[PDB]
Formats: sequence, structure tokens, C-alpha cells
Amino acid sequence: FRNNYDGDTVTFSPTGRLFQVEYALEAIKQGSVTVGLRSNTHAVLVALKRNADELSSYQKKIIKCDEHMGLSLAGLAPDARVLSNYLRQQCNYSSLVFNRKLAVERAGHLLCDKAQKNTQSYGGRPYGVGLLIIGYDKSGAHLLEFQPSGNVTELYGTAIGARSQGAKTYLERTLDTFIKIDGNPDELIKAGVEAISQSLRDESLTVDNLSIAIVGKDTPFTIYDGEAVAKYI
Amino acid sequence: TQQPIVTGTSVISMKYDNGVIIAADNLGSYGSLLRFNGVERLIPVGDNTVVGISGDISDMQHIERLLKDLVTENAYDNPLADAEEALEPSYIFEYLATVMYQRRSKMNPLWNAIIVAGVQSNGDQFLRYVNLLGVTYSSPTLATGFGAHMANPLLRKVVDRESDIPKTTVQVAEEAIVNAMRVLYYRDARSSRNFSLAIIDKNTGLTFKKNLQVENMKWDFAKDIKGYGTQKI
Repeated sequence: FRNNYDGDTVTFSPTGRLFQVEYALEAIKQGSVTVGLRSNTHAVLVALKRNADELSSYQKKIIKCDEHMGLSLAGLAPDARVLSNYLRQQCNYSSLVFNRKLAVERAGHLLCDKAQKNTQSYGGRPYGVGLLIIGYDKSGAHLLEFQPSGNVTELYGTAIGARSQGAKTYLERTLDTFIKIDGNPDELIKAGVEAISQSLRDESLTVDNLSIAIVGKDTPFTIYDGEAVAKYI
Repeated sequence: TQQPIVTGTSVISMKYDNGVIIAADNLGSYGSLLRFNGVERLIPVGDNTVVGISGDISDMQHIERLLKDLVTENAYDNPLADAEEALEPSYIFEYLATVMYQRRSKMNPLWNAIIVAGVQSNGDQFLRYVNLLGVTYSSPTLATGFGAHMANPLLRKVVDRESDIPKTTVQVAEEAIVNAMRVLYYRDARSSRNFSLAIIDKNTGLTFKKNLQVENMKWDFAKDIKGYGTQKI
């Protein structure tokens, strides 16, 4: 079965599945966990950075796409660089040409369409990385979840990566609570760290291990690492 | 590089306390032949923007088609197309400006002079000019071609500097502009007596007046004038 229908993205299995796409989705699960959640004034990204050795650094997992947009990655880092770079250009284009900031919902559509092209043609490969996009635009705070399949969804919160299910249930529970953390970033961030620690197991989030990013009403997308996140551990 | 054929003359405009006014006659000249009389050179875009165009008419019609498409395109996958994500006057302008400059840089311009008038979502007045060279500028009053020499001096007697805007009412403004149209009919050999006028008020919205006419002209003193110096009868 599968073995005969998973040699490339251009082949459908007898049940209508696309194994290469599914194998790509697998790379995400093997990726370190990252969380995203938003109130009505802010959007936050909390990501667990993973290290190779104890002599190595903890790979950055958050990328800023513009002053009002950014994302967190889970999976093949190179593919996030490509996709975020494309998102950076799209935001730049909107500004230069229309003097308009790119809608978070529009960015989602653009990512979906770029990912889709890599799942219908011979020769390419699907992207092997998941992305959580947060941003504040003309309609408020936003959070998006991007899957290599090309599926992008808008949510109040979510998590992707290994053991992500922990944080996801926590948020699906804490919903009514954090969705109202308006005008208080610190509270939103803490709620983010509390959701992410719901997916821990190995260790505990440390200073050079935790990575947080926030954006909102009067807050340009900014990234906090190390000492700067100490007050949240 | 080209040469205009069918052309539209002046486009005059100014801003008042609650919005902006813009006008243009209905003529499409062909050299010295006043060939076409039912030409509308004022292009409304949505209900907060009016684009006035002078210059080559064939290119104007092309700018028209571009503007219709912008509206269509903006609607695509945009649940807020008639709300928070509708086209702002500044978006319309930046787009056109971009095109005008690209076209001159390719040595194949859109032979026009454009004035984009409108009200931004936050109530601000918007008045900016762009032409075949891609040159752009803003001023409390703006006019193209002939109206730059004759209309601006009049309109500027009402709104000489920024601080005069809040002191200028729609009545005073529309009056200034209607008088300017008469003066242009007096001294511009490529003008028509019929014209269109449009108001974009942050409270009353967009008011588009068609089929106006220069009225209350002074010609009686013409009878007292005979010869060109010494002739008595």
C-alpha cells in the first residue's frame, strides 16, 4: 500500500491521501512546542527553544515579518526562513504600493497558496514546517495556524509541535479567561507560559530556553529572549 | 513615449472643514477641435474617494479600468471589504502614484495629471496630486494644467494655509470652486461650460453633481468695446 503511493507529492493513494504531505506534517510533530494566544488588544507567541548539546545554543523559533506581524515555527527551520521571508516581502509590497499594512487574514491566504503549489507538481516537496502567525491589523489582534498541507486557520489560541496537545487543551479550557486579558500584556504572556508548560516533560523552561514575542494596539511586534523573559519563569 | 490625442483640461480641488471638493468640465478636446462633450473626468471609487483626471483620455479610460479592478480585487476573500478593510483614499493614491512612476521610468507614460480627493476612515481629508512624471504633492488646494495658474490663486484666497481649513465651510468652498470654473471658461480656450462637481464630506458622504453650468457671466461690457485703439464706431 502506502509505499507505492508515497514516492512524491503528485500521487494520490487509493483512499485519497497525500503521504508526502502527511510525512511533512510529521516533521512538525517532531519539532519543539510553541504556543499562540490572543485577547482583543494583544497577541502573544511563546516558544520553547531546543538545543543540540549543552554547548550549543537554543535555536530561535520566532521571526518578525513586519512591525505589526510575526510568527513562530515548528519543524524544518530553513522552510520557515523561506516562508517568513516571503511573508516579509508581501508585507513590504502592501506598504510600498498601497501604503497599507497587510491584513493578517490576507497573509494567511498568501501562505496557503504558496504551500499549495508545492503539493500538486512533480519535482518539489511540501514545506516541512508549521507556523503560528500573530499580528495586530485594522480589525484587531489575530492568531493563525499554518500547516504545510496549505491549511491555515484563525484561532483564539493554539500550539504546535511535540506534546503540543497539552497546551492546546489547557487553552481550550482557559479560553473564556485569557480572551479578556485586554490592556495587560504581562497577564497575556503569563497565560501563554502557563499553556506552554502544559507540554513540558523533559525539563522546565529556563532563561536561555524560553522565547516570547508580542504585538498589539500600541505595541509593535517585538521579541523577548533571555534576561528579558526572566520575569516570567 | 507617446503624444496625447484626445485630452481633458483642468481639474481643480480644495479641502474645507469637513471634507474636500473637486471639479472638472465635461470636455474631451482633439487639438483645437472641441470634439467630445459628454466626458466624465471625475471617477468615484467607493464612497470616500473621487479621482479627477486630466490629460490623455484614452489613458484616463485605462486608469478607470484599473480602478474598477482595484475594487473587485479588494473584495476577494475580504469579509471586511465594506468596513474596516475597504479602500482608503490614500491606498487608491499610492497605487496610482506607483503606476505613474513605473510608466515614466519605462519611458511610456500615462499622459495625465491626477488629483485624488477623499476622506480617510478616521475623518481626515485627503488631497494629493500625481502626474505622468510620477511627481506628487499635497496642498490645501490643487489644480492641474490651466487651473494651476488661474484657479489656485483664487482658491488660495480662501484657504491660504492649513489653519484656514477648519474655518472654511462647504458653502464657501463650493462657491470658490464654482467661480473658478467660470473664470476658466473665460480664459481657457480648451474648456467647456458644462462640468461635474463632487463633495466628499466626513458626515454627508459623497455627493456627486452632474451637468452643472457656468452661470452669471459678465459679457455686457463687450458692446462698449469697438476697434483696437483709434476707431470710434
